[PDB]
Amino acid sequence: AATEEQIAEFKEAFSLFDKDGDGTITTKELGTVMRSLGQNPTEAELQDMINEVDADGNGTIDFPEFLTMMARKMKDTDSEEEIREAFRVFDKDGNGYISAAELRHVMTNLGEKLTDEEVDEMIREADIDGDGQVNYEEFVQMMTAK
Amino acid sequence: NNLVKTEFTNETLDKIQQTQDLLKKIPKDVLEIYSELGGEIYFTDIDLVEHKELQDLSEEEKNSMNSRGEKVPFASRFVFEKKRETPKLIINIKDYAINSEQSKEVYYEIGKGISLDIISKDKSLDPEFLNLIKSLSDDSDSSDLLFSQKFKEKLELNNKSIDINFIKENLTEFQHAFSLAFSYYFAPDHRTVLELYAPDMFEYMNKLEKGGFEKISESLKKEGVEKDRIDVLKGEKALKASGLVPEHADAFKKIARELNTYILFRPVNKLATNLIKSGVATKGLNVHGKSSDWGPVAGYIPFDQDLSKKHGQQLAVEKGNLENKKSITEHEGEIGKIPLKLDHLRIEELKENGIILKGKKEIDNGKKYYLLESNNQVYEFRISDENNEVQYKTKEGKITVLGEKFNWRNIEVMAKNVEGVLKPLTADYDLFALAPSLTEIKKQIPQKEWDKVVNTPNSLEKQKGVTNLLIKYGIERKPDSTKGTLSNWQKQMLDRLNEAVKYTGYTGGDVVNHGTEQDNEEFPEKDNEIFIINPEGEFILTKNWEMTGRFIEKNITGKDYLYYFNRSYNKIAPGNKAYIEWTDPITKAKINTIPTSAEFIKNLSSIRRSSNVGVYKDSGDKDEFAKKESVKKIAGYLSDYYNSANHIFSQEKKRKISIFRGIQAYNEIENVLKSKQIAPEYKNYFQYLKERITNQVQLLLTHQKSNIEFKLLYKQLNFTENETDNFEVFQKIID
Ligand SMILES: [Ca+2]
Ligand SMILES: [Ca+2]
Ligand SMILES: [Ca+2]
Ligand SMILES: [Mg+2]
Repeated sequence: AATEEQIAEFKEAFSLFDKDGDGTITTKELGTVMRSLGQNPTEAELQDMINEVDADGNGTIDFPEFLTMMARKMKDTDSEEEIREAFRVFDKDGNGYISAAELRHVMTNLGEKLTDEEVDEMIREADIDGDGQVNYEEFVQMMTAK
Repeated sequence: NNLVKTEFTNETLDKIQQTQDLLKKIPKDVLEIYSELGGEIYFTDIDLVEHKELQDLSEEEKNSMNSRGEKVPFASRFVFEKKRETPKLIINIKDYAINSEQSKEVYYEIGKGISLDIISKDKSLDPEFLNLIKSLSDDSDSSDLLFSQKFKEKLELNNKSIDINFIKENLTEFQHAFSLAFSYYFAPDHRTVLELYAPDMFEYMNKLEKGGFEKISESLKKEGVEKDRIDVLKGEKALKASGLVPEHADAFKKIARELNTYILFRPVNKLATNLIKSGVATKGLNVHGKSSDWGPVAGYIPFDQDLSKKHGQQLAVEKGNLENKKSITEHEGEIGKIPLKLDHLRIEELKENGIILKGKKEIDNGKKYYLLESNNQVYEFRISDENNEVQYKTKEGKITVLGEKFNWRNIEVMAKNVEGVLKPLTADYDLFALAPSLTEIKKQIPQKEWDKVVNTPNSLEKQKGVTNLLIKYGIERKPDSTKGTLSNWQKQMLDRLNEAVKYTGYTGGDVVNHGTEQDNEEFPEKDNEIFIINPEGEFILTKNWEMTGRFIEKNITGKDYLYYFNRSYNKIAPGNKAYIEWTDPITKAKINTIPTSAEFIKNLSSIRRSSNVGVYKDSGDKDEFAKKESVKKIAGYLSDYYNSANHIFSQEKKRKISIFRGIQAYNEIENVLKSKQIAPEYKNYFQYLKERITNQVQLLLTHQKSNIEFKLLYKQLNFTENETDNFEVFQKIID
């Protein structure tokens, strides 16, 4: 039962990526519609959703097709927050940024020994903009991204 | 807190290799006594005179009694102590000597001494008998009535037994004493002149170095924290406005320690404190009745709402009763109404508290009625004797705000079920939050699942594998049928808080019914005061919605305890449409973060729904579509920024390669911000998105080769037709 807010976005983004501006999107396109919106399904799980309802040009999903296909993974997933709290947790100082310092730290408290190597290591492979530290944004990805 | 600031490094060694030679001489802790009183020592070049950037009129020379004995010629000095608050020691040197006649380096000693002295063992605690008896080595202890080196003028007063009979007088005199004594023991030459011409003061300054200096280096260090801390009125001083029940709080004091987790509660109304100790069960979730604060009913949830705070509100009192009625019609057998029976104490209490006046008596139908008084002006109350029930009626000259007028009826209150018995209801303990120790949650997880996660290869997944655990078992809050919405451990903890207050002396079931108000997303509320039972008993009650928020940041958040704050904080709470502010780090550092694809598309989506005009309208204007296509680009550049495959690169790279993706976007923005007529509502958003990108880039930059300012670096780009060599340029642009 997506909230209206959960619609304006879902459409404000369903259209922005609709070139031949009708009201249906190509396969390749649906993929793009979902990424932007944070999400980023797999190369073949992008079918089971659309592939399951071909009442269109056999390979095109309208809006009432799209909005009613955002439950298969949505009314279920309510985890965004769990994750945003597991952030302020690591963010041990109040800088809104995490750091190998605190990662390793909190890592140990939860009872786990990390090597000062494999930390200035995690942080890295977690950092996307090279600023040495992981902000919420990338923290999010690392976690959710599969 | 760097204690020794070296002004001019002009002279090579010698200056240096002369200051050090001086500092390695003074006791590593006489300093810590200094670098504790907030002092700093200044070693400068030839500023000598009032030339020092700190020697100007502040608190200079009022009454002369300077150098060891006396002098006063300022212009002829090198060592000086800015005597007044934070001891400032300033010194200098010219050409290369200090030894030979150390009659010079002995002032940089006392001149120093006058730092710790007045606040040393000679006065801060007060002139403690240790020194009160050390000053008596004037001429009473040993056959050494020798002190012709500190007591010439102000103490040639041998004919005066020096104890508490005049020492308070010349405190400063016994300072020139703690100084020229300090100066000798530590002087680089005459160390025994304080071991010969002095009998004990040597043994004193000695015990001093023995440990004396590490002493005040700890009572000043301890007071260091305890001093400038956060007001909190601990002890039973707060447990008094905490409303909680002492035997209970004290009971709770045992669990915190056991499980090691803070426990914070909102305020338990006083007019319920004792009802609780009495045996009155608490108001769970099932009842949405309003308490009351006047009359016998006080502290009870009258089934009559015009008998609770809201006396008059013809609507909240109207739609107020309406709530109990259902509170019962819905949950019957558990929720209902039983007649008000004020026992013994309860009365003597609503007495000196001022809620009731017990006086005149009377007879009706056959029983005794003492009557109860209360300046309420539409209701009269009276209590029986046989069974101290209570009753009221509409005064003979008035009506009920709703529109009723009744004569003497037994006063019913709301009461839930408690072992097959309808006990009257009162205030409960609504925990404000439970702060378990991160270390505790570890104990929550079951070894099996945790082990299966650490025995992993991918180090990055070993984190995702962990945090999900830290979330799974310690942050997740499922809703519940009975106990409101709460965590899983939160529950157990919540049972152990009751089984705790019931293995003491409570007979009203449980007293903590629902979850931690930090989940009252629905109707969140803000309470200035907050009671907090530390992880070790210490009772505490904040005072500000900040002090609270500050207290939690200090010794909770940034201290290894796991705490999460109300989802509805910072947003608008639906239930009560309330804006409750709470420092959020993530939001603190938004100003400098390139927003996401979705966080962008999102924000548009939001303004669309308001001014009912989107960034782009559904039309044919190849001008409009121009704009549409255009966001589709900013919605890429941003997405392209946070590319997960950015790892196969290397730091210096990551920054750059993004500083561009960033620019790339700041551009296409500046692009549309110039195009057609995009409503001034979106104008701003974009105006804002710029500053982000900007700040965001200024950052990635001031991380590597910093001097180039965004603005400038910008100009220098050819965003015309080709984008190929552009980047190639950018490179060198930063070398
Ligand atoms: Ca289409
Ligand atoms: Ca941090
Ligand atoms: Ca980063
Ligand atoms: Mg409650």
